[PDB]
Amino acid sequence: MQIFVKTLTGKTITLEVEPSDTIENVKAKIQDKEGIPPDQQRLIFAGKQLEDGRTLSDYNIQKESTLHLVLRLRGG
Amino acid sequence: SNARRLLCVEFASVASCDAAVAQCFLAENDWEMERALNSYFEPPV
Ligand SMILES: [K+]
Ligand SMILES: [Mg+2]
Ligand SMILES: [Mg+2]
Repeated sequence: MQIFVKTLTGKTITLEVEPSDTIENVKAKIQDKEGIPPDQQRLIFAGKQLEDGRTLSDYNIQKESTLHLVLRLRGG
Repeated sequence: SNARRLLCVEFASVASCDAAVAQCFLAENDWEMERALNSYFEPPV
């Protein structure tokens, strides 16, 4: 199935996933696409930050869902 | 400002929160949206 990840830097990332994908798996797919290290990534769905170890199915994330990507910042 | 109102809309979309809450997180983070969202998702512990 397809889900979308919207970044705050103007990209919508189109991913292929399964309900059984873990959040870590999704972050790895984002790294594949955009080069963003997983440790920087905060993935958000329906206003909540998604936790490593859970799956998309744990969060009831269905086909064509949009997730948001917020990056952790350094230097501030 | 128009620009700040747009930031509030975007913050509230990501956080799925009320506009007033978004505005205060933004203002308290110097109107820096990614910083404000980091604060929102990892508050003081
Ligand atoms: K929320
Ligand atoms: Mg497929
Ligand atoms: Mg890779």
